[PDB]
Amino acid sequence: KDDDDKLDRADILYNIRQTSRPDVIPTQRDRPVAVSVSLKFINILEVNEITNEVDVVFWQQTTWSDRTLAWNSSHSPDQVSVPISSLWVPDLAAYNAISKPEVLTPQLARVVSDGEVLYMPSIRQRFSCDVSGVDTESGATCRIKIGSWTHHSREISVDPTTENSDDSEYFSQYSRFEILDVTQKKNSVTPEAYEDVEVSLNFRKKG
Amino acid sequence: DYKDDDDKLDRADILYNIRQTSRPDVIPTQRDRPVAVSVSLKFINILEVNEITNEVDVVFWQQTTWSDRTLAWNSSHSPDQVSVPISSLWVPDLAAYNAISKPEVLTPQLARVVSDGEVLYMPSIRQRFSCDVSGVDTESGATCRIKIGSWTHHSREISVDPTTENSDDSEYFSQYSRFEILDVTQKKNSVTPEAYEDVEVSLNFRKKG
Amino acid sequence: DYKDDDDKLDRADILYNIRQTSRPDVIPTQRDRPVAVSVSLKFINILEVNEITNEVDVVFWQQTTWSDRTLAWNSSHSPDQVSVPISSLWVPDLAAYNAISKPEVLTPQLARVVSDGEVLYMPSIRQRFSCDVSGVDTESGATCRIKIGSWTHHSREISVDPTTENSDDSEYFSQYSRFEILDVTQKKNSVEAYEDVEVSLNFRKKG
Amino acid sequence: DYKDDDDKLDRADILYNIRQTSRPDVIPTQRDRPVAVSVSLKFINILEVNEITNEVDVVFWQQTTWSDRTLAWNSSHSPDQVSVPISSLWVPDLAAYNAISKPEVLTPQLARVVSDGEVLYMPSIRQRFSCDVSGVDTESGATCRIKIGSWTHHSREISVDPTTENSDDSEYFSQYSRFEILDVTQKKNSVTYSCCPEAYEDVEVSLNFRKKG
Amino acid sequence: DYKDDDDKLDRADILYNIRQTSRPDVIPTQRDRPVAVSVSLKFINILEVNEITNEVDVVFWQQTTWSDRTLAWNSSHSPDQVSVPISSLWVPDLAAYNAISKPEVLTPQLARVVSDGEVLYMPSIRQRFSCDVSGVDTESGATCRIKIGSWTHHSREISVDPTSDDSEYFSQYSRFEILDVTQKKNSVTEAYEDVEVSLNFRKKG
Ligand SMILES: CCCCCCCCNc1cc(-c2ccc(OC)cc2)nc(N)n1
Ligand SMILES: CCCCCCCCNc1cc(-c2ccc(OC)cc2)nc(N)n1
Ligand SMILES: CCCCCCCCNc1cc(-c2ccc(OC)cc2)nc(N)n1
Ligand SMILES: CCCCCCCCNc1cc(-c2ccc(OC)cc2)nc(N)n1
Ligand SMILES: CCCCCCCCNc1cc(-c2ccc(OC)cc2)nc(N)n1
Ligand SMILES: *[C@@H]1O[C@H](CO)[C@@H](O)[C@H](O)[C@H]1NC(C)=O
Ligand SMILES: *[C@@H]1O[C@H](CO)[C@@H](O)[C@H](O)[C@H]1NC(C)=O
Ligand SMILES: *[C@@H]1O[C@H](CO)[C@@H](O)[C@H](O)[C@H]1NC(C)=O
Ligand SMILES: *[C@@H]1O[C@H](CO)[C@@H](O)[C@H](O)[C@H]1NC(C)=O
Ligand SMILES: *[C@@H]1O[C@H](CO)[C@@H](O)[C@H](O)[C@H]1NC(C)=O
Repeated sequence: KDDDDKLDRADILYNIRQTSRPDVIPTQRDRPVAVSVSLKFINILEVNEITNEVDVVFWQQTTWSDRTLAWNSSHSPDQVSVPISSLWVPDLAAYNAISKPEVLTPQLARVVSDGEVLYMPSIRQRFSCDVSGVDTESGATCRIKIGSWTHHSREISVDPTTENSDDSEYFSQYSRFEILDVTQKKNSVTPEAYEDVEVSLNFRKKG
Repeated sequence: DYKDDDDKLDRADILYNIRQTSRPDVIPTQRDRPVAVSVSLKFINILEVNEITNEVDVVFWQQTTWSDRTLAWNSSHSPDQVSVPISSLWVPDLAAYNAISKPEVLTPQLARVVSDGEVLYMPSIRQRFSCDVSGVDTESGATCRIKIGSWTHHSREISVDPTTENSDDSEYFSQYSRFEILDVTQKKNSVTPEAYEDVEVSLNFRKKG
Repeated sequence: DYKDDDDKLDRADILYNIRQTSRPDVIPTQRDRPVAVSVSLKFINILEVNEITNEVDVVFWQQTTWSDRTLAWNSSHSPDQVSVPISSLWVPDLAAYNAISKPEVLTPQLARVVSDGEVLYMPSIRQRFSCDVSGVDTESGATCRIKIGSWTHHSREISVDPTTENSDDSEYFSQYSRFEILDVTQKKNSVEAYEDVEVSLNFRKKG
Repeated sequence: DYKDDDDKLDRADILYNIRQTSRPDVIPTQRDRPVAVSVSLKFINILEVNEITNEVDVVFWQQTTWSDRTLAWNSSHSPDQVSVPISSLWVPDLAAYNAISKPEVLTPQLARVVSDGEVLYMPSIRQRFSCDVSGVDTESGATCRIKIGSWTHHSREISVDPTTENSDDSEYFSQYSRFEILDVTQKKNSVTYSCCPEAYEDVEVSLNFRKKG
Repeated sequence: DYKDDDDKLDRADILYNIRQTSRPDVIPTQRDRPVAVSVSLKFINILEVNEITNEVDVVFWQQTTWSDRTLAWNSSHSPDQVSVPISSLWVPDLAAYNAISKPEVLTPQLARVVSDGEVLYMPSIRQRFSCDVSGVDTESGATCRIKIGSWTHHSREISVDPTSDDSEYFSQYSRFEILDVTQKKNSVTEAYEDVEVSLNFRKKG
């Protein structure tokens, strides 16, 4: 489009930085922020069948909308890159995580003109999950829950992205492991409930 | 009230109010009474136990609550609670006497402030400890004791009191651990110029068999 | 010119000028053409190679140049170039897709800004990758392919150019490494599109 | 006095006064005398002793006290002392000469300031050292010597001294450690040099320990 | 003069003067001539050595000095030197060409500034290098060569210059012992000045 007008872009960043409240949930019309999450698996590095611990690399594709960040893009760029400190991101956490997320990519989000925000960092992290079955035909099934840490369902709703296929599409052919199946469903932990996305990852050692 | 809880402007004003009254470095001491801090550990995972060196590597949710009345607001027609970055608030300077590594916070550092002045902060922590691991293979199991207390504030300034005194822990403990939990007991204890209050947390566990 | 290179106050003023003009978070897109970024990997060392898990641990110099002509100045009687802290300038958000650890930067985070608007940033980096190491014992060696692109900017926004392939490397590679380089190959490639430079390192053990 | 310790507005106002007087980067030399810094190490654990490479990994409470009287206030009806983030205070630049890892601080970084201008900062620290490890498995035990002094300030500027209570630390150290401690001594020492024409004061700490059996 | 070293207000004011005139991000070239930086490595310990992978883990005090005359003051009745956080000061962007890990700094990061404009910064560093360890178990030992110079400033802008067996500082408890340390100038190619430090050392026993 006009995507390459430096001044247009600098002005958009300015508008965003002035409207954006990095610490307040972008609720609209008094309804929960609808965040969407999807893990896209990239690698499985170490698996310990005795301790039941896995070390994985995945794209943590996250999206939501903040309509106040929107702008007329008839003759201005349709989207820009924004550093995540200038923005609100949802406070996601892996319930069965046993190491800090190690973010391997630049910490930038895209804000689209309609007001949609997308953050997709590439993350390496260790989890605690059922590893039993990893050396058989039918493999192991390790389950990861990603939800809001401090915000309950009425404040934030965490759903899976429309597309869960291609989940294993960018998975490294040089892993000692192979993905048999991935499912990504809604779930709610528990007076207040926290929504999360349960990722079931069915994988096996390459025989 | 629930009706007005997702009003963004209201949420932003509460954040502003709190950042104005909040003294992150001063204890929220009230009426010349010690700040009463409730600490409760909910164990999530036991990862690496060593029977020789007597060390363990645990993961627990540190449920911490206390009250700052001065952060209170009316809450009838605004949401009662909000998330606040903890750098904006006073949090107690708890430490574990027998920790042998830094606590690794695995969750976003956010507290919840309630309209009545109550502050709730519950990080997930992975930390190593020095404690009694002997008898871990045996049916009745090792009993590792963790002592968590205020680090610079003596007992006339901060009091620590544990909210759940006994349980199985069944709710939160990973079913995929090598270990099982028999009992968790938490007692208010004390150690002394002046006095420091703590919570002795006794984790009774054994290797599954 | 070269004779006024060491004039201290002339340097202070260029820095000041740069800091007043530079927009560290906006792509320096000139004349509605995507920022053309030059990348060259110049291998220094291979530290550890794992044939079981197919991970490799490498030390390289990431030679990176691009142009921001709004940063240019008249050097008739002032220095030709200066060093700027990387926080004062915009920097391409490059990422390695098959990276499995955070890029550990071994050098000072200083760039060079040339009086014509050229920015040169070349950090020394250590980083682990997941790549095909089968054959590293073998005389014809293994070939590890590292794919580096801009993480958030598509092709109309940022374009990657790699020079030169395959000419390096024998110049900077450690003679004391257990490994030796047979060849290096740096090629353009793409995937709206994300341009990237695929680097192919042909190496083998010594015997 | 002690009956006003939980006066919040007093504590807050004392913090205000301290942050206004305090020069975090300037040594608190009163009356052209060196700052008298007291250090004492109180050992909590020994975790890894490497017989091959002569390395120890230890956990100790590094007890540090000094005086800065400009920060002093009246104790007449404000709290005797308060806690302060160390970024608000000057802290002496202690280093261990035989440290081979960075100091890993296990505790909150708050110091205590007393109404008479006394400042105490006691972090729990886990750190690796390079010292003689031979004997660890014998009756007599190994003896590792740790020197802690000021890195940049010479003896005219800062004096480093051991503390009046020097039994410590024997009692605290965990009963669960593989090791046990035979003796601890903390003697004042003073290294001079060809590098620099001035003398750096320090405390030499001698830790005598053996494996249990 | 020493007499007034411990005047606190004199100290605070010197530090105020330094921070007011110091330009942390600009080379203190004087009189159209390159900054002359003094570098000397003082070996303290050698921890891990791998003759197979040719890798070495060392601890050394890095002595670094240079001049910025604009920092000079009149010390007639004030302190001769004071300590300054390096974030208030320009420091040379030195890098080890053959290093394979970040320099882990173990000491507090302060410089000393002398009333005549001399700046001394000497941090203790544990770093790992990629160097020839062949022949370490032998009586003549390995010779490991480390190369340090300005990472972004060519010769025209910064010169580095050397200034032993390091018996003074080296650990008696190291598995290893030092035969000889030599420090010589070298250039690499516009060109960069560096100091080659050659460490010659063997196993003990
Ligand atoms: C059956 C699901 C397995 C996962 C175990 C979760 C049990 C407890 N559920 C919670 C509690 C909180 C929580 C965190 C912090 C608070 O205060 C800051 C309050 C609640 N947050 C989430 N996402 N799940
Ligand atoms: C036996 C001799 C060993 C010498 C081998 C090293 C050759 C590499 N040359 C360089 C390049 C740069 C450099 C760094 C950054 C730039 O732009 C940001 C430009 C050049 N800096 C130095 N000190 N040596
Ligand atoms: C034939 C070899 C394929 C290997 C690489 C596969 C390319 C995958 N696609 C993407 C997506 C994004 C992306 C990143 C962040 C976003 O939002 C913040 C959106 C897209 N960025 C890049 N460079 N490639
Ligand atoms: C295994 C360890 C043996 C090492 C022996 C220790 C010798 C003591 N020498 C010094 C020098 C300096 C010093 C530091 C920086 C300077 O300028 C910035 C000058 C001197 N500071 C102290 N505390 N001890
Ligand atoms: C292996 C575990 C050993 C446990 C022994 C318990 C001894 C209690 N000692 C202290 C000292 C301080 C303390 C810390 C810092 C100070 O000044 C900054 C003052 C006192 N605080 C507490 N809660 N207990
Ligand atoms: C935005 O601005 C254009 C240009 O004037 C205008 O025609 C258009 O109606 C606006 N777009 C929307 C969706 O309102
Ligand atoms: C606000 O709070 C007070 C309680 O102090 C209550 O009387 C009042 O009705 C509430 N009304 C509001 C804010 O509408
Ligand atoms: C650059 O500056 C010099 C010296 O003033 C001048 O002679 C020359 O014409 C200038 N060039 C431009 C493009 O301004
Ligand atoms: C402290 O204030 C009291 C009154 O509470 C006064 O009597 C006393 O003289 C004061 N002391 C100092 C140090 O000024
Ligand atoms: C500063 O130093 C010069 C040295 O010649 C001397 O003339 C002058 O009196 C000094 N100033 C002070 C503070 O006395």
